[PDB]
Amino acid sequence: KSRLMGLEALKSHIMAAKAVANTMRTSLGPNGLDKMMVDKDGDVTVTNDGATILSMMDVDHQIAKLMVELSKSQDDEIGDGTTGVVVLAGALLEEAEQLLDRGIHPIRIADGYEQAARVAIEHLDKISDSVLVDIKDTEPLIQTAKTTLGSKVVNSCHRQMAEIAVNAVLTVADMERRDVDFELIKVEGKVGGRLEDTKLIKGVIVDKDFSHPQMPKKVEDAKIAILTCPFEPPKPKTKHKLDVTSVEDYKALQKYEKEKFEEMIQQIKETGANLAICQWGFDDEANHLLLQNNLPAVRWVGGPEIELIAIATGGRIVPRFSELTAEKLGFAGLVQEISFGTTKDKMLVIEQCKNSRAVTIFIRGGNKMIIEEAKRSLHDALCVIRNLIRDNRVVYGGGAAEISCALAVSQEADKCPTLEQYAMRAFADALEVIPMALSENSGMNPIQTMTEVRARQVKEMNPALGIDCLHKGTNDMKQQHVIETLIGKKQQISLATQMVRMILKIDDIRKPGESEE
Amino acid sequence: NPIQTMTEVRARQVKEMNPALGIDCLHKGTNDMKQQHVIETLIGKKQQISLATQMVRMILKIDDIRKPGESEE
Amino acid sequence: RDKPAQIRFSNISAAKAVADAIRTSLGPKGMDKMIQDGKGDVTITNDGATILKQMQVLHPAARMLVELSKAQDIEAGDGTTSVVIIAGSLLDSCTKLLQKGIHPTIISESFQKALEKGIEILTDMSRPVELSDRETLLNSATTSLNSKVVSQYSSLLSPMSVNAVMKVIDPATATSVDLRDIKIVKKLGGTIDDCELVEGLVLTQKVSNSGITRVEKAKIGLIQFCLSAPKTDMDNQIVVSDYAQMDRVLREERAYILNLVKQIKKTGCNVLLIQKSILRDALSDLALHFLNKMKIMVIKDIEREDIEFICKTIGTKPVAHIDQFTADMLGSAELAEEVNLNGSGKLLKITGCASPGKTVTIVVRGSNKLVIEEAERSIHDALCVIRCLVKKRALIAGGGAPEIELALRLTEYSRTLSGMESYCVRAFADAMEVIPSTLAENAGLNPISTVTELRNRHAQGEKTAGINVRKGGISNILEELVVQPLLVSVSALTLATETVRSILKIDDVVNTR
Amino acid sequence: ADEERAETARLTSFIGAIAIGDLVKSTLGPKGMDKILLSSGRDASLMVTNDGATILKNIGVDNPAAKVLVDMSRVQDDEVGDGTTSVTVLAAELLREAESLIAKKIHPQTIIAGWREATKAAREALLSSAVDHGSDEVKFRQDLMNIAGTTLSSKLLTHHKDHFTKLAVEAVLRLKGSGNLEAIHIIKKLGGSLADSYLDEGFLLDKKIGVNQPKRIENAKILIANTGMDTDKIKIFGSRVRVDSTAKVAEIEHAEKEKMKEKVERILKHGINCFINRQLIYNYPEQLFGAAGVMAIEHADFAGVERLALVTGGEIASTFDHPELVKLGSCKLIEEVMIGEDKLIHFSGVALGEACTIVLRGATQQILDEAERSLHDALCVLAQTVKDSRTVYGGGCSEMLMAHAVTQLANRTPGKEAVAMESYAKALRMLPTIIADNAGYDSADLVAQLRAAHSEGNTTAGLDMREGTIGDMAILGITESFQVKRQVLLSAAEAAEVILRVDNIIKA
Repeated sequence: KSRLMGLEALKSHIMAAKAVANTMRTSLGPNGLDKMMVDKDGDVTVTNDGATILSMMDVDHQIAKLMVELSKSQDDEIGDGTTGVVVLAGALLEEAEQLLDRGIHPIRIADGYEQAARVAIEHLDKISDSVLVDIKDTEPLIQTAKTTLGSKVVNSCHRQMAEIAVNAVLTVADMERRDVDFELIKVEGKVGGRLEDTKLIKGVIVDKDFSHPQMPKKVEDAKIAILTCPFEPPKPKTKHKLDVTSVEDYKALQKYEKEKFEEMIQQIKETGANLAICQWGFDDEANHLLLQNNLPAVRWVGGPEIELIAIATGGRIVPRFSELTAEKLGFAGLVQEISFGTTKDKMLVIEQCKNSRAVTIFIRGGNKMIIEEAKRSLHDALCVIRNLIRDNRVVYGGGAAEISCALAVSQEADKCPTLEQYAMRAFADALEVIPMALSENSGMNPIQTMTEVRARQVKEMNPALGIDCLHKGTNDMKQQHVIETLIGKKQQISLATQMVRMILKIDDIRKPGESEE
Repeated sequence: NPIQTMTEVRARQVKEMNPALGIDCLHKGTNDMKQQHVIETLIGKKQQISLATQMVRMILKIDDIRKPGESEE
Repeated sequence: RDKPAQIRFSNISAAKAVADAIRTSLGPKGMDKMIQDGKGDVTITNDGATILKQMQVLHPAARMLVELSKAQDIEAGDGTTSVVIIAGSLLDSCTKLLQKGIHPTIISESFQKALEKGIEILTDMSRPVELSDRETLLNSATTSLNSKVVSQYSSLLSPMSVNAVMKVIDPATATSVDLRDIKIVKKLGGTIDDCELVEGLVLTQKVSNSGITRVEKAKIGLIQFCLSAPKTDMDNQIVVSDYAQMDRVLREERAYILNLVKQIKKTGCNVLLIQKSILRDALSDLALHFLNKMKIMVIKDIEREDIEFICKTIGTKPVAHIDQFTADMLGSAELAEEVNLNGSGKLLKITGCASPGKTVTIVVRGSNKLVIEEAERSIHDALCVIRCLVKKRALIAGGGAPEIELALRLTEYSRTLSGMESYCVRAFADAMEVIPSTLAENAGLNPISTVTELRNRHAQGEKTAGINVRKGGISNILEELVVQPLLVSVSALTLATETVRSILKIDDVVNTR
Repeated sequence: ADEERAETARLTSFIGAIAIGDLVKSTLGPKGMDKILLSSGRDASLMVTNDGATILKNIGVDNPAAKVLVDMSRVQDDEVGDGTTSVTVLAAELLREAESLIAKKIHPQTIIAGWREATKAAREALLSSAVDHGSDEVKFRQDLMNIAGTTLSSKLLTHHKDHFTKLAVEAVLRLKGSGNLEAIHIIKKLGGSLADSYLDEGFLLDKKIGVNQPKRIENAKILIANTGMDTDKIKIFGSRVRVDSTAKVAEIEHAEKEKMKEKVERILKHGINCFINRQLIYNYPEQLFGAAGVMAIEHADFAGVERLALVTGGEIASTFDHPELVKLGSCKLIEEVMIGEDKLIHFSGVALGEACTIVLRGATQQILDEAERSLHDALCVLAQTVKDSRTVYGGGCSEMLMAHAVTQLANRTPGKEAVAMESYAKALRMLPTIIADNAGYDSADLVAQLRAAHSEGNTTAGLDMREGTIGDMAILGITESFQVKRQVLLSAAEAAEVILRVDNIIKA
């Protein structure tokens, strides 16, 4: 191989980030442009999301792999904050290289950013450190999900999605725990729905429906049979399927499968559960016997999902048929197969209200994109909203804070005799590309755009107003309501600057080539 | 359109022959000769007829396509 | 773009380039060809007409050509070369127009304007002759026949075509006697003199063996029932592990079929047309052997062609299982006839068959297939020219000189049209004069004299007179002993008017992927 | 992964859709020069195509940008009718429009919104240029016709297009707001009749009944069956497989004869002379059924049952076993007729009404295909003609009015977006250009004038590109639903605007 160091890999570092960041900065925010990206599979994927662009790319260098993975943290953490943490991380390389080109040792410049990254997250802290609860936040949450839902250019009427994200996150991620929890959110949805059709179903909705319409379409409260028992082919880990080759071999195959399921559907109904949800669900033959014994019950369920009806419903667990008892049953508030107005999206709700241990957002859309549109819309809303539900901390974004952060540090730079003022400068100097690149996606002069806000930030001494993130002509982060969790505003910084630092401490590269992913 | 122009009076020639009309040399909406007041001494056109016919004949002159090595040299 | 511009020209390139050497047309002109193919061969080729059908030319504008050739055959039966000889005629005029820059769709309907009046000028030069008239039928077919490979047998061939028609023809004036109606049936052996004109349906199929029914009261029909037996249509429980189990079903197999073929002959069947479908057998080889014992004409898995004529001519319907007896939906046949002449050939003749008033079956015989095919091809143009008379009443010229007769005229017709098309149609209106020279062209040295003067000759013969292309000299070509029914030539314009105009449409290129 | 960048992907987004937006617009406009689809890529063949999808779809789309338009203009065609030609060109036109702007780098923010607004401007201008001819029903009949006239026009149909001038309007009227193949059931069949098509009574099917079954039945009570036989009906005893040696290979085909006979028995429990099913049999089973007395009428038209059931009061259902689960129906006569050289069994006794059957006779399937599609677009657009009876004059009059009204709006309303908003209007005037050459006629002297001419208020007047002339789009009946025209304005903007917002294409 070759050890590639000095400007050699320093290029291989500064090289990869630029191709990466730019499609992201051209896709940056709502003004960010929607990029069709087609696989080697020949499949169009339109990506205005840097993370989705990151999900779409893997660019060859180890950092370009990690940058895809970098946003995923804040994408998991904060939701929104995916694109900005990367696009600026490459701008530091621009900054830093010139700074090394200024002769400033790489570890010197490497350190000053993080060194100046304090005020970066620290100046943010001063904007809104506020905290509110669910019914309070729901207005800031929809106000933030004005931006976050609209970050996918779908917020319209979707305060429905915001408001169901309000009560979704607090349920799963408590304001007091201050621990990230999306796990008990049950992501659910189906193609063919609407953006305007979206639901938060506090219980679990199973795809399967009643085995017959002749059997009632309502199972009463509770009394659900949670079981692993075969009513169709069992499908274990490994067994080979042999069929019947004879006339005398065919007849008895029908009798036995009738004889056991009756007793089983009996015993289940005799166990006293009026919905049998079986980890191995019903064949079409078990359905009529279920109708013979006249019990409402569910067909094939995913293996762990029968646990998902054990956890979410508060029903104490019976693993299998052999153990059937009336004490441990599945619970449901109300069992209904529900059509939302698009029968293309049709679910049987196992309804949870009193004990709901998995909250279920149900998202809808006409196409695979449109759900995913609403999905990544609300999910990134969901996380910022989660961030805001724990502590409702916002800032006036889109570079209005980046300028105001660029004041202190670049100022504070020269306050210090230390070499890192140049870094601190270039630190505070690297901040402002976001409104710049935004104004470019916003289709305006990016250069005055930043300074328009600093002219404000002179006057303002605070982000409130800003430039146009929505291209709607009102220059605001305030009445335009560019409002996002100040947490995730600080998450981009620490992730961007400290990753680049770790990228910067390594100019030492053993690869067969220069940039190897 | 040079075609449809020639076409035009071509219709008019089918209509009327040796018209006081004609094309528009002045590019007037009316395509005339009389009211274009375009005209030539019938000497001239005939004289003008002679010349190209003369020359396209003169290219045919007799035989000799040989030169000493010098024809345009 | 340039591609639409060039590809048309590139289409104009290939198709035109082919149509030129495609004119030696007729004559004893130009030297014989072996052909080493595109993917390679040695193909000894002659007579561009068949060569046109043989022609594989593969290129977007080349494929329409082979089509164009084949159509005038099925359109007329003649003029197979003639549709292409005026094809490159159209293919030139387009250029000068597109070289003049004239719009191709404006050039497109010019072809109509050329085809519209062109057939009328042809209709003007058409000398109308009766379509039901023995003489016009004889004489018109005679010109084709005397030009065909047998001018001798033509004397026997024409009245056959004349009578083939007049039977099949609708009475008095008719567009009738298709080549579908006429069923041309070869028979090995016999003579061209023994080529037989049968009004009725003679199916060319070879009757099983001989000594079978030649007698009357046939019943012919396509029967889709099968003859059951053990190990034929009938169930058996016995796997053969032994030799006796192999033999037992056979002894019951051939006997039960032997009593089924009775039911067939009991039906009154002197023929059956066996379904091409089988199960294990359908009608077995012994079955046919058993059916022929009962004098039932059988041809196993009968050719799909005679299947249709008997359903087309007689109106044959499916028939019930022989154990169900029959529906007697075997077509009506009063004669099952197997003719053997020169001691050669097995020919089913169904006469007294239900017939519309059409479907002549000309039985074509000869000491050899080559002997057979000579008249067979000859009597075809005897049929077709007459059929061309039937389909359209006229005698024009053959050989393409009357095209020049349309050419002098249609020029002025454009000159009267006085449109941009008057330039479009006229550019072709003269360009159609090219053929009589290009017929002559491909042979020798010292070329020039005849070529230019031909169109000049007719031009000096003006509208009423011109040079005969075949016989030479200036005399009105329409009635020469060089003649055609006008149907022959007008279709050549029609066919070429369009496929060529279809090129004017092409913009750029695609390939379905 | 493999990321197409700002330079190539958009110029690729430029060229590809523009490269596919060229061929169908030659075909397009009055006297549009046909495209010849060349199939050398599957077979080696020529195909004459005015048809957008036939041009478009028969060419598989590779380029990511060539995808969307061929995809978007396709659904635009199945939805709103003849959308493959319009939206492809129109978006490719706007892509031709963006380039100078993109050469000027007009912001991708600016162009989308600029064309967003100007889209309404034309849609409103189209609306402004749109006026109901459907004020009176007979006018609405004509409005349906005049709008179908623009829909049915410029196709290889001859007596079909005229047959569907009334037939769409007749179906769209008596459906009161819709159009359907349930009101008129298309039967496309062979025959001597070339473009000739008529409205069938009952319905006909293509097959002949030979053997011992009479070819005609009287007093026919239809027993409708979604169920039938494959000549083998799977059941308990039908699974017998005896094959081991070559003798059992000889015995096995014969058991099929044992299988065919018991199937006749299940229908006899019903006790009906006429049993129709959706499934087919051979001749040898045709020999069995007519012997038992229950006549097997095989492979009944799915629409044919629906044809009767709508008029006869019968019910459509699934999974037939016994007569009770699928309602009975009544044909006055079950007969077999001679159609040309085709021998067809035919059901009748119910004439027209709510459900009709439309028999399409043709020399080829080519002349049959356009008729159902030309009606398909007619019915929907004539269903649209109900929603908006607005018929705005086609053949460029609608087009040359819109860009006008766009223009003044494209002027003062933007302080910038005149870049986009006017480029939008330009595409509207491009369709009249690609026809004018196809008419041989001048685009320029026409367009800017004739637009202004009729944009200064001669609305009936417009572009007759048959003759190439400035012509009346009223008396020519060249006018069409404001809906069908508004919708093709809707998609093509995006197909141009979508890939504009695409500056990068990653290939994973």
